[PDB]
Amino acid sequence: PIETVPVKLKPGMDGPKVKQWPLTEEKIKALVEICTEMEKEGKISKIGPENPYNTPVFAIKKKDSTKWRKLVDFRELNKRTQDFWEVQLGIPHPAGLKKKKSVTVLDVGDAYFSVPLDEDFRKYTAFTIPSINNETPGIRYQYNVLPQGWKGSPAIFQSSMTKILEPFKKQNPDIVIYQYMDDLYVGSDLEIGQHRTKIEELRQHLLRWGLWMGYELHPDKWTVQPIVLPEKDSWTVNDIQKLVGKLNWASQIYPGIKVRQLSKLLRGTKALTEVIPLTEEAELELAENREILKEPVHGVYYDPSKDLIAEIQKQGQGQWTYQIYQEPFKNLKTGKYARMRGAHTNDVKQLTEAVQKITTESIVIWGKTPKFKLPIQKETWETWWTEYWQATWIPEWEFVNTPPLVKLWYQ
Amino acid sequence: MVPISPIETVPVKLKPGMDGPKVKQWPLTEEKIKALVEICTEMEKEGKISKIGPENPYNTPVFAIKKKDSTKWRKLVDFRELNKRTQDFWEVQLGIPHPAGLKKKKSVTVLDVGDAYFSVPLDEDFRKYTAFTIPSINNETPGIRYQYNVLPQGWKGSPAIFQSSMTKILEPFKKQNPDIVIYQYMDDLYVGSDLEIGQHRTKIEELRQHLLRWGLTTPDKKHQKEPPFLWMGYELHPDKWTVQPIVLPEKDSWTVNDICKLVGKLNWASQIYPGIKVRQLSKLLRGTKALTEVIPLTEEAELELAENREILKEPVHGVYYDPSKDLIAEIQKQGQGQWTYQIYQEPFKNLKTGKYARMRGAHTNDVKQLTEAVQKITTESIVIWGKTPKFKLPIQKETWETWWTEYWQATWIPEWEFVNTPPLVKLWYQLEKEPIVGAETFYVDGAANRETKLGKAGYVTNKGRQKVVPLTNTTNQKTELQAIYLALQDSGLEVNIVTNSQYALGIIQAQPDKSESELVNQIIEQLIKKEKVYLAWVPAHKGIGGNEQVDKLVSA
DNA sequence: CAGTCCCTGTTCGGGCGCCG
DNA sequence: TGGTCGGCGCCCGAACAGGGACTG
Ligand SMILES: Nc1ncnc2c1ncn2[C@H]1CC[C@@H](COP(=O)(O)OP(=O)(O)OP(=O)(O)O)O1
Ligand SMILES: OC[C@H]1O[C@@](CO)(O[C@H]2O[C@H](CO)[C@@H](O)[C@H](O)[C@H]2O)[C@@H](O)[C@@H]1O
Ligand SMILES: [Mg+2]
Ligand SMILES: [Mg+2]
Repeated sequence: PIETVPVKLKPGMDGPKVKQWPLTEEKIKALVEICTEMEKEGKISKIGPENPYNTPVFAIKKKDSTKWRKLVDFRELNKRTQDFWEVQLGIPHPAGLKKKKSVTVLDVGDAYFSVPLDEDFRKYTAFTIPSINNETPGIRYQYNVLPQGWKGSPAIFQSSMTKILEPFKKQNPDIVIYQYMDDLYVGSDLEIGQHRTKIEELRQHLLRWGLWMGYELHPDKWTVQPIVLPEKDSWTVNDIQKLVGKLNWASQIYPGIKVRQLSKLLRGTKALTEVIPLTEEAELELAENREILKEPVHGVYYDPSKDLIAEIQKQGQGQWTYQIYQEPFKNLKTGKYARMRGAHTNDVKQLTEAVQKITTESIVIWGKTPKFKLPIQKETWETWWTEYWQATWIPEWEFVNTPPLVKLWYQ
Repeated sequence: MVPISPIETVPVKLKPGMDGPKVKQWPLTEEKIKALVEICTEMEKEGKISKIGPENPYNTPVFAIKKKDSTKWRKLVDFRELNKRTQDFWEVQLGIPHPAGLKKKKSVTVLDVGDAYFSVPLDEDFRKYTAFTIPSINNETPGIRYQYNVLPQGWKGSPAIFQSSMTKILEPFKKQNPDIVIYQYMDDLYVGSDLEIGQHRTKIEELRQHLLRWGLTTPDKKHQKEPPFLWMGYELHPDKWTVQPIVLPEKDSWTVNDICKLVGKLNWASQIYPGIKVRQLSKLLRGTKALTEVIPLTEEAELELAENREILKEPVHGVYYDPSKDLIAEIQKQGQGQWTYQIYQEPFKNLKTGKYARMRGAHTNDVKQLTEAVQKITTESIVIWGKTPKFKLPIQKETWETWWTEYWQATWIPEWEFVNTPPLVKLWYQLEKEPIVGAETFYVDGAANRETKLGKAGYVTNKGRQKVVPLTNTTNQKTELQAIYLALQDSGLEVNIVTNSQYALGIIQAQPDKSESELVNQIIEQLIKKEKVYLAWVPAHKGIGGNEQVDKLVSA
């Protein structure tokens, strides 16, 4: 008996129509059990084929959780609702969250089930549950409450959320709280033990309003990955040719790079393995270049209107490099990941872990998730990615095949 | 209250701002009219159909075709114009059940609902739009106008509404009988239990009573008490299954339409018959105009078709699924980008077979194609059994390790073991990581004129070796490849090559063993003969070394 | 600095097979 | 006679996307 905030799609846009993909037996069993309880509790109810909208559903286990979590791929619906959540009820982003020594992420999605959902909107939350070997046709549902993973859920519930938060916020003014979809980001500068304790305080606070979470971040530890030039006692023609190619590409980012004195070293038509002593002019040109690469790019700043783009490169030996940017060659952050889960045995698991970590940093730093350019073949990713996914959100991605002429980001 | 109400209906709006179909009927031959009039008049007595006064301003064509393997006739309505204006549904039929999915059951019953579409009520408000006019032996007698009171055949909402309505009815029975297996596909029901045969028939009749309550009638004629059951085009036996026999046309002269039937038959056959190959038979269909046109069979498509028929000669069968035992998929390379696979649990007792022949990319190798087959098999398995089989692959463990660790794309194969069945899949050549000491260094470049299509390809080397070759009807890309080919032709068994072509370097670094381009194939042929090749890239027009010199030669 | 042309890869609708 | 609906599979060709290199 709560008022339902009306919702509308962006003008001229129909609802999502996205086929359900095949699910493993364990995921289907988990979903059938989850949906039976949700139907009994009135959160969802069965629907007919007359509803023409569908969104994919599958199940995940969060890191170390061991307990299945229903997850709906609302990316198509969210884009169709995109104006409403950012324009009307959007959450301001705390520039200070990235500076806190410790940040914990809490899954408050269960709270969303309290509020009901606009009756006219429920037609768009439809999802079909498949059956092994197509024994039965698809069992369709739709949501009667605010669904987890929809971008309207945290916005409609923001009025409710702040009142629940407000006693805790006054008691600890310094602590910073940010809400992205089903997640609550809680950042303190306290020592480890006090921090964990204050999270328990905010847990009880959530409990008496009608959920345990242990995922801890340290955004101050986060560092960047500078472009680096090799140090060599002696340089072959091949070494200088590689260096010139790397510097020339780098000069699209740092305009102060100069290759003239290093190019002079390769004037002839020489064997690749021939050793070339460096001249003083080249030593200094190389020195000045190494200094420039320590510097920041001029006039790179985040723009709230523009989308974030993330690019990833597979460097081998379990190493991955990424760049986040909005305009080409204006990189807001660049990083490297090593020794992740599945290192040396599984590229797809490692790439999956990388996408999650990069998305998390973007939520913390900018309150957005980037669009990923993934170094993988579309069919390889789609076959396996859900097997390794442990997050409650899903970024946008596309697939690229760029062979690496030069190793600019790694060494 | 002229018509009674049976089971819950499904609201069905028209597309907004659009109105019901009006289009004149077909000039139906009187021979068909005899069958149609007899059946259609019967419908009104049941309440399936109703007469309408001219207050109903809608007309939609009608026709009929005989039920296969039966004397009965099928009553179809060409609702093409009504579909266009009817609201969109979400299909609930997500795929086809496969017999390899089925577990062994002690007692199996296959039963068929009768007049399944005609037993499900249409939406009350929507009933008006059905309207069609019946025809007579002459054009003198007008014929009555009729509106459906139930789901009709030829509409676009009929299958989804029936399947959803059927599922709702079945759900109470399956909740009361958790240990009964019911495969529901359209109106065909497969019922399997481990109950002893007498007790099983009790549940079967009890299920028939349950369906009867909602007006669903299961005639004895389509009841299947005794094996082998006929289900989804398969023959089901207690411990094995097989496809119902497939007849392949014998024609001495083949048209285009002929080959399509053939190909489509062999694809159906390859789900159990191992080693079916359609590559050369499909080669005949590429770039053809008329479906009617006659085409002669090459000695490739003929030899293929010969052994394809002989594989079908011997009867083969699949087994059923034992959740206790592992799933295993074995793949063999069949040549010319053709792969076949077998999925089994006990050795030599196959659950199903299949083929992956898709040519993907202009340049590729066997390792990529093997990876594609593994993915296709994995998704196919998740549909049928909900798990990934263990893979037995004709690729050495070290070959795979060299490929995936060095490739620039994320790539992965799930748990697998090596099987030593030739032909093994391997990398035909390996590019060096570092420049080769004592090998001649070839600086290669090529250019071409966009307008004339004339160009040059050439190289310069540290030893003083030089070449320039004129080329006609080429492109910049093609001359860049040509330059690399020239260096490979004219070099010893170990060679360093420096190019500024990102295009060429990208193709060659992916270690292709096959290409659509003949030029790449010749480059491959040379790469295989070398002992060591180091390819390196430099940026053009930067005044680098040999690259500047060879660029001047080919630009001329 | 636009505008092409190469070249590649994706998508989508057509035909057939199969199931109601 | 030629003619309907939905689902899935294959193989095809055409239409479309987009990234580099080169032309003014
Ligand atoms: N060629 C076709 N066109 C349109 N719909 C069709 C169809 N073939 C089948 N269907 C649809 C229509 C309904 C269903 C047909 O199944 P049954 O062949 O078994 O005919 P049923 O109505 O059940 O009568 P029964 O044989 O039991 O006496 O699938
Ligand atoms: O991976 C591509 C696959 O995306 C689908 C199915 O889930 O779309 C989802 O992912 C897209 C890419 O991020 C989003 O653009 C889309 O909104 C989302 O539904 C497919 O239709 C597509 O083939
Ligand atoms: Mg029937
Ligand atoms: Mg050149």
